[PDB]
Amino acid sequence: MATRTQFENSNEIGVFSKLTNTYCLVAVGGSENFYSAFEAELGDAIPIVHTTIAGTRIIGRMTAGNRRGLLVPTQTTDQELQHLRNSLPDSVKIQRVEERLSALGNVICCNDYVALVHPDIDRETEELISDVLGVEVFRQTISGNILVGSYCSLSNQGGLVHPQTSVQDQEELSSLLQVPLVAGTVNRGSSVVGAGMVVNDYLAVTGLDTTAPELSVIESIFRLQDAQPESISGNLRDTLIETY
Amino acid sequence: MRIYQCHFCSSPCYPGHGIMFVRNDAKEFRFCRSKCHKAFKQRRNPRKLKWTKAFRKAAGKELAVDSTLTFAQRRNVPVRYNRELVATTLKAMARIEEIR
Amino acid sequence: SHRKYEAPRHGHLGFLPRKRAASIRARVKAFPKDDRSKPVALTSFLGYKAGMTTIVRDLDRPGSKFHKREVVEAVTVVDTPPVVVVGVVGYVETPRGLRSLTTVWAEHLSDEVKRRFYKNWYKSKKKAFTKYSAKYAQDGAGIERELARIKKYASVVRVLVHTQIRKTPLAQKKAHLAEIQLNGGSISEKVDWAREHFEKTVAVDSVFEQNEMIDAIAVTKGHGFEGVTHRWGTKKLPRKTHRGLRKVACIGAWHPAHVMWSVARAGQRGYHSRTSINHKIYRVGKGDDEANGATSFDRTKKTITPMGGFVHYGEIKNDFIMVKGCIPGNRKRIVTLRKSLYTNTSRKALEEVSLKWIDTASKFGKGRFQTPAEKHAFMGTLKKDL
Amino acid sequence: SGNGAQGTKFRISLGLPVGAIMNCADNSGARNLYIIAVKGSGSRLNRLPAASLGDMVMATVKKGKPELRKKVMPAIVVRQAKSWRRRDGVFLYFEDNAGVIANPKGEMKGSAITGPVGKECADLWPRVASNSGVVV
Amino acid sequence: MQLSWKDIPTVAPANDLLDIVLNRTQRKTPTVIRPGFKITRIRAFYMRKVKYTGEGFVEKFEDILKGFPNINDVHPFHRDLMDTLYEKNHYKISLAAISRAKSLVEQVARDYVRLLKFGQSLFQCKQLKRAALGRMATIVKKLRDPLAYLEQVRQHIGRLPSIDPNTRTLLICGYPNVGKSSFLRCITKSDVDVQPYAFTTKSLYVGHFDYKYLRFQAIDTPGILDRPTEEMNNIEMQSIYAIAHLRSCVLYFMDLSEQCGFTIEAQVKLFHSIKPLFANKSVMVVINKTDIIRPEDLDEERAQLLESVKEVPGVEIMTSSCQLEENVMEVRNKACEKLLASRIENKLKHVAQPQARKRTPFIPESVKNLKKYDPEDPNRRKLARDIEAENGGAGVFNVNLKDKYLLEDDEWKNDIMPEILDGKNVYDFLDPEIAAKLQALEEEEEKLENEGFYN
Amino acid sequence: AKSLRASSHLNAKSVKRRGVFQKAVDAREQRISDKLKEDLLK
RNA sequence: GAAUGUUACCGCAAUAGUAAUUGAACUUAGUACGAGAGGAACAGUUCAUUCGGAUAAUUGGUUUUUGCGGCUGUCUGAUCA
RNA sequence: GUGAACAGCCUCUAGUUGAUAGAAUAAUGUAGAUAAGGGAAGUCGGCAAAAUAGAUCCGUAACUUCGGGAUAAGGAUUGGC
Ligand SMILES: [Mg+2]
Ligand SMILES: [Zn+2]
Repeated sequence: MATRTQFENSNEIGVFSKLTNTYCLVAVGGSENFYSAFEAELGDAIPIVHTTIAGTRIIGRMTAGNRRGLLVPTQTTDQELQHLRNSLPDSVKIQRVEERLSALGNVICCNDYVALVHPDIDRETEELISDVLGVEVFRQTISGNILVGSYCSLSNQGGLVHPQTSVQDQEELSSLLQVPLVAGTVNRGSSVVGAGMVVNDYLAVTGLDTTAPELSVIESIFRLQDAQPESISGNLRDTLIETY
Repeated sequence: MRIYQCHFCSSPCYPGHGIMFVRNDAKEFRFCRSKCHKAFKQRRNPRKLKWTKAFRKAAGKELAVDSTLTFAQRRNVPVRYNRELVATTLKAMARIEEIR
Repeated sequence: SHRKYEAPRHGHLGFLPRKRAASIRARVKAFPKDDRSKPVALTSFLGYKAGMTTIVRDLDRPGSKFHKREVVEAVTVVDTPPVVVVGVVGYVETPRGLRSLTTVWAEHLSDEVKRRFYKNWYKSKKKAFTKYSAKYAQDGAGIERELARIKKYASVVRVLVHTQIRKTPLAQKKAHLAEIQLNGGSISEKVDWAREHFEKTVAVDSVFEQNEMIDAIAVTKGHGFEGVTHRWGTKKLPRKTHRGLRKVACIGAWHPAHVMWSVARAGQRGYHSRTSINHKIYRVGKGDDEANGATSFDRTKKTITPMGGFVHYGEIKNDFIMVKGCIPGNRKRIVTLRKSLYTNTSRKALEEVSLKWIDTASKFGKGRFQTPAEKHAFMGTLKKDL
Repeated sequence: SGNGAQGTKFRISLGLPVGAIMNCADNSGARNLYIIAVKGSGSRLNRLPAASLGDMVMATVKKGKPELRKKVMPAIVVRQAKSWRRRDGVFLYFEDNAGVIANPKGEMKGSAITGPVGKECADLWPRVASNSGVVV
Repeated sequence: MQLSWKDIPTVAPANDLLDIVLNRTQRKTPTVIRPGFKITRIRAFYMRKVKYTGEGFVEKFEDILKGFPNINDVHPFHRDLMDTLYEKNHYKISLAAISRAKSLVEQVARDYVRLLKFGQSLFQCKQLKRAALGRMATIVKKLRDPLAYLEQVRQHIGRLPSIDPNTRTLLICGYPNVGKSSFLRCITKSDVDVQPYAFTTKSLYVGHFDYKYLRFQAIDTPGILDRPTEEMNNIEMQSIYAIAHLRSCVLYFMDLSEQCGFTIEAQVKLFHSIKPLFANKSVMVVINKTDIIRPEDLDEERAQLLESVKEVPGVEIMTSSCQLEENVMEVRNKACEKLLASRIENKLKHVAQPQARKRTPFIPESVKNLKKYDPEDPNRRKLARDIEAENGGAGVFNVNLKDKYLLEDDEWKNDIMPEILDGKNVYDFLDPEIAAKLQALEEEEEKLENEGFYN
Repeated sequence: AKSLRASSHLNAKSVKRRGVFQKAVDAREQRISDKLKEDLLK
């Protein structure tokens, strides 16, 4: 279920990590506390790989992938690609992408079935993403936010968007993604939901600054806790009204 | 190690040598030495410079298309790095050098 | 007047006087503390600065932002052919400093050291150490008596060694002679080791190894008379000031009526003895090991010699020592390699290096190729080829 | 590094002395930022404080929205335009120097960053990387 | 400001403050001047000394004035607490005296500087400087009592509780020793004396707890007696005004046992008397020490008082005991529900759906079979964190990334990629089935050789 | 900050020296001695 | 730089000067401490401001290498030069 | 000849080789230059350098004594066959 975790002293879990339904990536910065924090929830069930992208700890924003495959920017060295492939099973596709944009994690927000991309993403990159991830691709922006990969979080169970998302925009995007969406905040009101936390079909990790109401909202929307597929969110309505 | 072919003269750009230029369009251009960078600053056309490999390619010198040149494709596939495959790749490179 | 503004002074007052070094070969001021428990070993070595080169290595340094990354940094290549011990010096501790008791030569001095004792070598009759060598006559009691005297009273033992200049591509034929202190207990064992090493050669691999921290001492680059502006970094005057602008404008005051020694005036710059410590050794290449410049990654049959040879240096053919950073002294200058004088195993030194690739492209101009084969492959056949 | 910055920063060429003007790289509406001071700068006689890629500086909006005028706000440099030695073994520079206005905690004001973002700045500022669509 | 004004700068007494200022002026400023110096130099020196002394005194007074909370127009609850504790009249008088002393020092310094600017001799300038210093010293000495009082009130206010009136909070009321402190200790983690003597808590105690992911804070008070408020102690007035000002929902505690020798009739009379304060608080009655009374075994005549208390619309009776703390949870839940309902009602004065536009959640079998990690289990996982700890901890242990990464055979796991071979790096040529392409190239070479291509 | 003449830092460095720091130098010297003996054995 | 039999090599050191300075990133930490707000410290690590000593590995700058190529006027009859 | 030009430079008739020289190119100067990023943040003070400089074409404001401003300003080209 939802678990609170922090980097060295940063609450942006998604910046320094990328968690999928079959593999997880963490930065090599400082120590293994982040690696041990991820292990405490996933253990040895799925591979956990220490890897860097372009010699930086921001691999989470630089890379985007799902259970079917992983995508890395052109700036990634061949050594990092080989290490990632060897640390990952052959069932996970890995391929480099060549385009003007490089922040794949911020440019692409996707799950195992549907993917959102930057409106200006080129045709070749869109086709490559579709082929690699086996997911539908749609040109969309979250209530005018062009960085779909940073201001939104998506998973097969549900998705989360920044609070400024209009109700009509939320309704349209939920129907397009075929998953429920809720407007909320992470890391004590931080608007970058896609960078402040990572989530999959069975695990969610967020910054320590995430207040109890935010954690409960995340649990309800992403359907982590048993017998809580947003059902308990109805009870959270009164709590949100009192707090808001 | 990702030794690059010079954007101007296609010559190898070893680590610690040359300058890299990043355009507002996110286009990365690597210049092996000051000559190529300064020529690019002056917007000189490499295809019209007799000392640039790009000009020679179109001029019919140092044939641009050959079977051997297909082995040097900048692949994006992370091959599983098999030791036997590694040795075969070294042998293939050694043979391809002589063939080319 | 309190100057209205506090700022650091220009230059280091501890390095004065800023005068030329006594000799081209700087003499070591101190040697590592003798560890009586450790075996006998050479505490230093003499080499020649061959040049510099670029090295890229995957850095293993936990806690650093460059962990598991290939950081490019400069290294210095020093030509260090095997050295030969040709004598030993015994010192006795006196109330007025260490005093030399006696010295013994190994019955046979090479022509290189013979040249060192004469200025007009060709004119000289070459009446070399022959007379003292005759002390090794049938009985040879004199040599044994001197050795026993050294054993009885000498507190520390220093061996006399000279670099094989003929093995160096230097144009000169005269070699350099200097003393090196011997470490280890059983001072009798020190002189026994020296005697067993008489006329024998010692390689750098038996003194330094990879990852070992060493201190280099040598005479710095000379530049002759230099203005105070660059000799001390003095601020330049605005423009066209009377009596010039590249000088200290105020030299004194009403009291004292004398120029202070710390006013940092102009004078000779460079050619001063300097001590640099904590130089990490990256590569120890054997003279007879082909492909000295080949790492576990490159594995190409190429030596460390840059294409066309080192600038203002030769075609190194023997053992050499590679150390990170830079060392004072110009190419062709003799540089002495000295131990750290202390336990310098800080994680910076304890970490093991692993060179990913070694730069061997021409330092003469903007060299783009590492070996002539690569140049031929890229440029292809030329008019003169066929 | 200072507050907001994460981890240590290796020294790079200082191409933005005090009083320099750099184009705004965020959609907050500002056009260019006039640097008046550099956070974490050194103290030395006659030495003008200078910024670099990834450094946090205080700058005023010389042009742009009237609301942003006459007030100095912290900013983070995303481009330098002065060649700096990358540890990878390459000297690189950007076409034009630019910066993004940020709060003392390093949070981004604009929802998007235009143009390439320096690798050092993106690594040193998680929020900048999250708000950066193009890195290098 | 509000919320624990702990950062007030400490203020020394008049004598200590004057000594500190004089020492600072004597030390920081120069003290050597000679009659042979020009009269302008002596005048400037003495004027600078006087200005420095005046600036130091002004800075001290300004810091003291700024540090204090400015009781006026802070908040009715905090303002009333300060008035009851520090005698708001005296506190304001002392702070106004400090402000007046600051202005007097400023005027004295300015006048003496103006007078000294016309100095004609070293002795005259020295006398003028001494006169200014003596005037400042006398002004400071006149501030003896206010500074001493302000030091104590500053300490107390720094050590006072910091409750947020706008937040949802609980309040416990009743006779002393009825169990208010015990209830506060049990409901929430706090340090409060639970002794049975008359007045266990001499001031307000605060304790935080979380209900339904909402932050709540409980407030304990010394309590009040049956006095008609004509005569009352500051201790009781604190509770009275805390009840009055705070939006908190108040709980009236009662003890039916022989302890708390104000009988049940006295408790009911106190409840009726405080009823006006209970109008808008949505009050609830909590019967404490139920373990020894069990009001179900209470006389009907005595239960008549409980019924009369129940006659009030919004009151309810709850049963709890200190030893049987389980009822504390029920009381907390009831109070939180009432407060939340009231706040939701006052406030008024959503998720999206796919809509169908197959995809289902995916979980690996390993995760399903994975066992929950236990930090306190001796047999828990290796904890790669602990592995690094046993190898030197963070910053020392070197993690071998090659240990875990998967390869076809572990016998070559610790291998190295050449990455370069005389140009045309290996990674570019890395591709399976090299034999097929090599054989095709060999066939092409064989064709060319017999074709006479290479003459 | 603490200078080189800082007693606590010097004590910590001395303890580190008695730690694996001195053992590393001892191992290095032992390795060098083998090559020194080989120089004569050859 | 003469003079201490002469030249040369290797040395000891009386004496004079001296130096390094400060900040931050993890770990320990969201732990002691707290009702909550918040927030410790030592040991091991890693970077950084200022100052000092070196060297051009690599990059920039500098050109009388006037080294190479180009351009205006004019002259050697034209071309080359 | 070039060139608007008795503007600057080369050559033709004609007149000179006259200014003590030789060997290096240390510091500091005399005269003339180049420079990565910022572009006056230096200085009492844009002190000194720098920037546009000729020709052709578009176009040219406030004021005014209606004569002027004006080459205002602000913009595009200049080679050879
Ligand atoms: Mg009590
Ligand atoms: Zn090139």
